[PDB]
Parts: sequence; structure tokens; C-alpha cells
Amino acid sequence: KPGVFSFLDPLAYEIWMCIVFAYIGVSVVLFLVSIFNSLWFSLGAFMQQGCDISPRSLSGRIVGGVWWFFTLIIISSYTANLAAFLTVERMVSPIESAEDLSKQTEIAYGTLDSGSTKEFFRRSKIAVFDKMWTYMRSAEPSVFVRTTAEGVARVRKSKGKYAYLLESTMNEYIEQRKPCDTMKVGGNLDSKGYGIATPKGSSLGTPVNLAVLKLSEQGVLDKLKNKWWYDKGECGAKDSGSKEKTSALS
Amino acid sequence: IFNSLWFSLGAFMQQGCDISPRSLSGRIVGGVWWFFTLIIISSYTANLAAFLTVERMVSPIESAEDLSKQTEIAYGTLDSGSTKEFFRRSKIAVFDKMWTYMRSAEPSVFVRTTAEGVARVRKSKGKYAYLLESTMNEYIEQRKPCDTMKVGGNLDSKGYGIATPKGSSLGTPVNLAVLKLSEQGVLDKLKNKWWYDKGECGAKDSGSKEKTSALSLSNVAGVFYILVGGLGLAMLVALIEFCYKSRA
Amino acid sequence: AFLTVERMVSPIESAEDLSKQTEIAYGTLDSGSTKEFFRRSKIAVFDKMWTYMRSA
Amino acid sequence: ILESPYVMMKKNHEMLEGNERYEGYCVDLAAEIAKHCGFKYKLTIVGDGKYGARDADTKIWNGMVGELVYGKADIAIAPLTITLVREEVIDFSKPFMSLGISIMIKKPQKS
Ligand SMILES: O=c1[nH]c2cc(C(F)(F)F)c(N3CCOCC3)cc2n(CP(=O)(O)O)c1=O
Repeated sequence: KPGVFSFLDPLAYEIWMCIVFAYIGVSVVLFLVSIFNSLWFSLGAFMQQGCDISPRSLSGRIVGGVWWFFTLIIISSYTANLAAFLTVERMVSPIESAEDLSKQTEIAYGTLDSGSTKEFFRRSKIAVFDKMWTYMRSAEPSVFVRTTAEGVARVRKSKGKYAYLLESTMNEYIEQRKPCDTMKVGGNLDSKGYGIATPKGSSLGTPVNLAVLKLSEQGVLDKLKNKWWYDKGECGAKDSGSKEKTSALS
Repeated sequence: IFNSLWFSLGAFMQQGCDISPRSLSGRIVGGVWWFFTLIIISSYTANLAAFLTVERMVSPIESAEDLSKQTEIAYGTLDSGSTKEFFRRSKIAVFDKMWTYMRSAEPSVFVRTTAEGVARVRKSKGKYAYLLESTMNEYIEQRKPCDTMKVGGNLDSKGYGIATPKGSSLGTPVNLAVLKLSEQGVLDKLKNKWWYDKGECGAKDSGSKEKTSALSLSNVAGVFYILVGGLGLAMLVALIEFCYKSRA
Repeated sequence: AFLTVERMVSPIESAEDLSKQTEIAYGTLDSGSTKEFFRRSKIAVFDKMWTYMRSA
Repeated sequence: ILESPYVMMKKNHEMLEGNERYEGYCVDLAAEIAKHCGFKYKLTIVGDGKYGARDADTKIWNGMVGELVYGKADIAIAPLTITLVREEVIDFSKPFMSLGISIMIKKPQKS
């Protein structure tokens, strides 16, 4: 984003307020050494280095000297800071806690139009999630989407205008997928766990259970999760992260 | 003893010197001075640019892999317990590297007690990270002085579960109760309760530390003070000069 | 920014550098003792590399 | 086990007796279980304070684990990690709180 507001980025707006006030403060003083021509001549100071219409120093040129050191430090700091923007170019996340989505209104957020999740919010008694539910029900056009693929569509079209909840492992699995535009943020809203299911009274049950815990402690599950996800990943996270060092200028 | 001193004050204020009718003498000094201040201000700006740049390069850890990539910050677990045994049994390259590291690093990262580890973290001023069970970490993070925090996702899966002697009739119905309390989410209500409602700091307090921003007023404001002070000197000198306008 | 980004870049001097990147593709002959050396490899770096070539 | 926040003494615990003396997350959870399965119950603390482990020698479980295997305890409600070795000696319920290894660090306050 440009739009002039981008230009003031290196130095904070409050500091601009303070430099304006400090400037006019410099202006009014000049008349005493001699105030409409004081603001004019101060404009003749900012316009070029600083000050002139005094007998050498007297008690006037000193003001412009300090003023010169001052503006010099300002522009210096400005250049340093702007270069600092031109170096790392880190990209801040708009949000952190899921609660922030509730707190704001700028970005729509929703879920799949039907499924256990929607009920989970509809049945949630927590005030935050309740607010989320009244929100999602209230807003139109509906945040709800018929398919997970539809959610992918609204997200890729969102350009940051919209966010979409879904199952965590599925979310990360999309994160591996191209164009790797997607990314998950925040922790899980609630604990859940896929598990092996057996017919009731099946003899296999207990051995299956012991097998599950045994494989789990061997880290085999985590190993395979490393496999089918990240190893199969279309866009390596630190791989794509290592590669981003362009330049030029708008 | 003052007039051309005042002129030099008219030199630093702007580029450097003038009035001299073609070279004459010290106007060349004016040129050398121009070159001089030019160099210094250049070097200065470059230096500050180095500070902000190096400052921005630094990133907070969000995975143990970051610890594997560094060494400036010591890290470890309790001297005994399942936790260390996890890394010891671990076959993942990252965790293996970490375990080999802790086994090799001296003085040993291991500590006798979790509390002692907390002290080793708090007193190291960020130079010593520690590792422990997630729920425990969250429970400590809300504790005073609220000076420490958990970061990143959990490294591995585990789950507390109700225990009964095998073959007890209570087993299945209890497990059903577990599933019911999970689906109802009341357990989470309890979680926000004891971990936060009882908590020594608010849940939203963590967001109070801002993010990136861009140059606080502070640093330059330090120059604002010397600026206004210079103005005050200018005023004092002004009025005493009027006093000499009266005396002389 | 130009000079800084310029100096940040470094020439490769270990395969590990390749393992840590992706922008420059790398590989071996389609068959031979070398490829066997990678698939049989147990060193984490080489294993990562062979894993990379395996799917890239 | 006596562990905060899961288990805490009343500050005036002497004034109370029985289950009232204890308080915490696990306590209220126990009340929940009391609702769903309808039972009187008494809270009891393990002596050694150990979560319980089978020494390879005597092959005797200690702690709450022993308290279950040896019939000393009717049911266990505590931050008790599930393990395969404990899986075969007693019957766990399904997990009620996913958790794991985690990174504790100093909070990065600005100066
Ligand atoms: O079933 C088990 N549940 C456990 C639960 C916890 C806690 F987090 F406090 F709830 C802890 N602690 C970690 C923090 O310091 C205090 C003790 C140890 C446990 N252990 C022994 P481990 O072999 O060291 O894991 C088990 O066996």
C-alpha cells in the first residue's frame, strides 16, 4: 500500500506533530531577536539550512545552528529508518487470538454451511464464541459456504478481506498446497481426536488399542505426519521463506 | 574573541563559511570543514541504519528448531522424568540434535526441579529457555510476575485421562461422562476458569505488548529536549544582551 | 538496500546449503552408485536432500 | 496428587473436613463425575506423591498406579499421563485434555 500514508511510515505521526510545534516555536522566537516576518524568515530557515538575518550569532544564529543540527539528525534518522524498511520487509499478521476476529468488524469470518462445527458454535456457551455465532448468523451475505473448496475459493478471493475456520490438520494440509498463499493462525479452539473405531465387542479392540499407543510413543505417527504433510508439501514453509529478497522502487 | 567565532557559528549552521573574497586564507578551511562534517554525518547515518537493520533482523523463537539453529540461548528440561526420555528415544532429527546437544552442553542444562528451572529462565534474561508440559506452562504464564510466556505449538501429543482399576463397572459410564463433558464444552469453561478466571493476569493482557510499529518518539525526543534547552539558552542570552543594551 | 541485499547472499560451500534452500535446483544422474548412496543414506542432511529429490 | 491448580487446599482447610478440604479443577470435575454416575465419594491423596512407576526389580507399581492395581483406590482423577506401560495395568478413560511439550521463555518487554 502507497497512498501518502505509506510515505510517513519511517517517522510516527505524533513526532510530526511535535516537529511542527517545535518549528513554529522556533519561528516565534526569531521576532524577539528582531512576528509575521518571523514565521516568514523561519520559513526561510527551514527552506535552507537555517537562519541568516542576524548579526553573527548575536543570539539569533545560534537558534538556527541548533535548528540545523536538529533537522540534520531528523533527516538522518529518517533515512536510516526507511532503509530499515527496505531491508527486512517483515510482514505483520493482521490478527492473533481468535477473539480478535470477534473484536473487529473489518474482516468477515465464517465456516462451512453445515457440519458439527457450526453446531459447536451454535451450542457454545462461552460468551466469545456466542458473540461469534450471533455475528455469523446476523451478517449477510452469509459467511457460510456449501463446501470446503468454496471456503478455499472465498479465501483466495478474499485478498485478506475474509477468514475461514476449519479442521486444523486439514488447514495445515492446505498450507502445504499451492500456491501456498494459505496460512493457519492461532491455536485450536477446542480439543478433538480422530481415533480407530471397532465394532462393539470386537476381540481386536484391546490389541488395536495397545498397538495405537505403542506406535504413538515410538513417534511413528508423528513421523508419518511429517511425511504425508510437510515432506509431500508443494511449498516448503522455510523453503519458500528462505526465498524472498527483491528490490526496485514504486 | 567572539565575532568570527560567531561567524563560525554561522558556518556550522549552514554548510560552512563564506564572505571570504576568493580563497583569501581560511575559506579553504571552510571547504575542508564542509568535507569534514559531511563525512561525519554520513558515517553517523550509516551507523544508525546499522542499528535499526540489525535490530530488525532478530526474530523471536517460535519452534525448537530455532534453538537448534542457535546457541546464544541455553535450553533444557528437568534432570529426570519422561520428558528427557522423549528426546532420548526420539528419532526425529531436530529433537535428536537437541538431545545430543543437551547431553553435550556444559554446564548441563538439566535442573533438579521445575521451580529451579523457572528461576534459571527468569534470571537469565532470555538467555535460557526451558521446556515443560504445555498445560503447566500456561498455568505458570498467568502466574506473577507474569514475566514469562509459552511460545509455539506443542511438540508432541499426550492426554490425561481418568483412571480406574481394570474391569470396574464404573469405567464405561465414566468415559461416557467424559465424552459428554467434552461435547458440552463445560470442561473448557473450567479451563478458562482455573487458568484465567483465577488468573493473576488477564487473557487479553498478552496482546498489550504491541507489534512492530515504526520509530517511537523517544529517541528523537531526547533531541527535542536539547533543542528546547538550546532555545532556552538563546532566550537567556537574548535578555542578558538587552541588559547590555541598557548597560552599554 | 541494494548493497545490503547484495552482501547477504553467499556462495554455496556445503550441500547443507542446498538442503536449507530450494531456489536452486540440484540433483544427480538418474541411476548409478551415487543415487544409491543417497537413498541408502542415513545422515540427516543427505536424507533430507534425497527426500527432496524424491518428490521435487 | 496435591497439585495446583488441579488440586488445592482451602486456606482455612482446617475449618473444613473431608472432600471440602480440597479444591480445584479436578475437584469440580469429580463433582461432575458425581453428577453423571451418581455416587458418594471421598478424595484421597497418594502418600509418596509419585504418579506411579513400576521399578524393574520388585516389579511393584507405586503411587496412584499401585493404589489402583492393589485396590487401594476406587478411581483416579488427576493430571495422569497416559502411557502404554500403564495402559496394560489399568484401564484409562478417553483423554480429556490434549497437551504436550512446550517452550517457556522470558517475556520480551521493551525498555
Ligand atoms: O502420568 C503422569 N502425569 C504427570 C503430570 C505432571 C503435571 F504436569 F504436573 F501435571 C507432571 N509434572 C510436570 C511438571 O512438574 C511437576 C510434575 C508429571 C507427571 N508424570 C511424571 P513424568 O514421567 O515426569 O512425566 C506422570 O507419570
